[PDB]
Amino acid sequence: AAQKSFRIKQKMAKAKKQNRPLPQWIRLRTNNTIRYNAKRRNWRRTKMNI
Amino acid sequence: GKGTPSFGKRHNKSHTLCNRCGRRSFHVQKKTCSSCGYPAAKTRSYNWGAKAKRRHTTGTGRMRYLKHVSRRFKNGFQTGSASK
Amino acid sequence: RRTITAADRRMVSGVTEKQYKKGMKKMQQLEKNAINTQIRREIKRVNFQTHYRDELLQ
Amino acid sequence: ARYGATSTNPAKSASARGSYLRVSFKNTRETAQAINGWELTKAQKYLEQVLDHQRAIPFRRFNSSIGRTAQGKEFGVTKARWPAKSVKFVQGLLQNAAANAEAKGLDATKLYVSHIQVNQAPKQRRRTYRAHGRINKYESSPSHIELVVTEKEE
Amino acid sequence: ANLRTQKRLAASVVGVGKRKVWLDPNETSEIAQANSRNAIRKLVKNGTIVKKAVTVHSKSRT
RNA sequence: AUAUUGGCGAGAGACCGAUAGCGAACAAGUACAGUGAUGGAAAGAUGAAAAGAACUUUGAAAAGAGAGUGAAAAAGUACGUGAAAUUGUUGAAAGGGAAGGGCAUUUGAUCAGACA
RNA sequence: CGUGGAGGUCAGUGACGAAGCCUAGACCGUAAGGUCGGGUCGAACGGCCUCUAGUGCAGAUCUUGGUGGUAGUAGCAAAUAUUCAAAUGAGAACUUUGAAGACUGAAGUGGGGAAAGGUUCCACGUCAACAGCAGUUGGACGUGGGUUAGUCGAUCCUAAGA
RNA sequence: GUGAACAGCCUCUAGUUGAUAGAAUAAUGUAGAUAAGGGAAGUCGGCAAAAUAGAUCCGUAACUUCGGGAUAAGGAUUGGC
RNA sequence: AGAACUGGUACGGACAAGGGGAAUCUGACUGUCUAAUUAAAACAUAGCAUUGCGAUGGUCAGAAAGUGAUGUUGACGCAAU
RNA sequence: CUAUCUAGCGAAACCACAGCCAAGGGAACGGGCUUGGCAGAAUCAGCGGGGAAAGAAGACCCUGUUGAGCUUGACUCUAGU
Ligand SMILES: [Zn+2]
Repeated sequence: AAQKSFRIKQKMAKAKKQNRPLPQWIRLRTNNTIRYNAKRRNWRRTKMNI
Repeated sequence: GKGTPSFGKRHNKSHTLCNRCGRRSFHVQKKTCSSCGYPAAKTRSYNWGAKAKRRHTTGTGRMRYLKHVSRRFKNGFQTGSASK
Repeated sequence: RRTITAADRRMVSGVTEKQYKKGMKKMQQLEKNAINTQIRREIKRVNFQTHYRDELLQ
Repeated sequence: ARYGATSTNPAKSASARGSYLRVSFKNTRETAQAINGWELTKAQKYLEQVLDHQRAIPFRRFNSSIGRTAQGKEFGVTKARWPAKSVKFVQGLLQNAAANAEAKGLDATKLYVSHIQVNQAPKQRRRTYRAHGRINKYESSPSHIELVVTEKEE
Repeated sequence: ANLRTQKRLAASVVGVGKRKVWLDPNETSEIAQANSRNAIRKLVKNGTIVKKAVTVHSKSRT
């Protein structure tokens, strides 16, 4: 909520910095098997239960 | 209604984050994590939760200190500057 | 004064905007290709309610 | 690219193709079979009349429960429809094919569309939500199209 | 173009509603650069944005 | 002397060979569900080498067609081969409220061995 | 008869193309099945004497995966209601501006907040997917910016209680 | 504003003008309505619907735990200037 | 509150807004319950009556305890019906 | 407002194979068999006879050396006292 706690604002910040796609220069490395970011998250679909 | 109407009223938690396992198990009215009873010194581990032990036992983390012990034993728990 | 943009960072680190557009669209394609399978292999065992009451007696 | 069953000389033919399109396969097949063996000019005049709601498209296989009309009488059938989305993709590929035929050096006056076919494509899935807390699929029927024109002879 | 922002800013500037705000259609190309909120005041003053008057409610009959 | 499905290091198998074998050959106790205890997946292979399609042209663009790389795009990142169900085009044939099947032969196609 | 592996053997086949797959093309056998030609494909595989077994499927309201007829069908009908011109655009029933008609009608379709959610706020660019029609738009895609307290709150007190 | 009234109906400030659309107007339906004469003959049964309805005046029974019944029943009036 | 005058006898003109009466069975009443087939004559209720208990106690709990509820209590009370 | 026609979008139950009747016999009520009547592409809206239509329908009887809830002076025990 608005009147929240720092223990939760921390965990929301982490989720904000995690919510991005994959860097395209990872796909150019040699023995690469990562196509996309399979751990993505958005508020519509999956709630992080904290 | 016991279903769709009575699922609107689910807006106040009973579990919060534990400091010991980091997951939403810390009950608030009784103050006892349901995965590793936090105020209690012993972590919950029952032999019937044999899968649950896999998820929380040794190896499942970093092993900051422990993973150098086999290295330090192989050499004799030794000391000092190496060599020339 | 703004001597930096994310496009410029990724240009410095290899990828051009053409490469970025194409590789992005492929990563979008694959997500949908997988979501297809998750919606495909689920419709079977998703309506398997444990306690349906069947509102029909008389 | 490998195309379907084509009995023509490749030198007097020009090809086109459209893959992974989000039209209905069932309507596009009828739209495609309504112009097989035709000349490009008459086909392009016909497909525009359709959008103007004249000279309908006959529905012959995928025709169950649809409505009847009077623009089927020039084909014998009494069931027909005016599928704009399919018509538009088909017009695009006819354009592309005529361009390719021009670039290969063929005369548009006497081209005819020899081999046209549509295929099924991979579905695209969504959920619809029914009564009693159950899900069912709601998915499209996309289509590949491939097309060949070639110039007439004896 | 799209002036859905400029309308909102005009309201908040003028101190009036989003529905009493008139953007000149012949100056979309001028308004669309008014991203700022000073550049809305400049236009209000030029007359390219206008505050419309109250939809009258009259008390003569009562 | 004895025990040892755990831990560390090693050596091997008439074992499994990606619906198998540990649940996991892959960012697997991961994603995800659930208030919680707990539950718990799927997913391997281009090619020797990206040489991952310069350039032209139609299209608003995706793309298409040529061109090109390659031993091979009947390998084009939806990529080893690429079955079947199911489907489209072409060709052959048949068809009065089913179809299929057994015995016998005509007609059409096809094969034969040629005793050369 | 057939299958996966094991021991021997044919100094076995094979990149001049192994296996696999397709073949109303052929031969052998009562049959299980074997053999050949062609097409495709690209790296290992068979015959004989024996050993061994996680060894042969039409079924189990079988398991997993995939797919169909139904079927371009049922249907996308609650919440009084949309219309004109221009602009942008490849493209406008649905975007934007203006003009008109209307509604909520102050126990509101307003303005703010508690829980809860977590950056959904705002801007620029953008429309493959989503918005069960469409889409140039968007709570979506991508990139960034953004929350300023001696006085508001927590913090402090105790309640039922732990 | 009406009105006893935060009712219902209409408007001001603010907000929205969102819910897939066009054409046509068969049957059967959903929701809403009307109906000759008769008036529950229908039906398990007056289910459903209709009638009444506000305010002022008059008048209001049995019975009663004397407090009620009771808006009993039943009659009349209602505008504008 | 009253009187004239007036109108296609209209006028709480839209909205809004009770159908009434005579008798029986039953429960006294207001109230509560079968969330998602039973709202009732069932449950509760005040009222009446009984029973136990004068604290080293009556009723009840706990695995046990230097342990507990009634009890911050004391028969005009607690407990059980 | 739907249905109906059109543009776009676009599922599901169910499905041995499938779908014209009469009589016969038969697991005693045939879509298929037998003997007959007949039989001409492809079809639209409706319909509710049939498909012994479909479904996580209701109860009725029985068996089981299968159970569970509850009661009692069933059998065997037990906390407490
Ligand atoms: Zn914990």
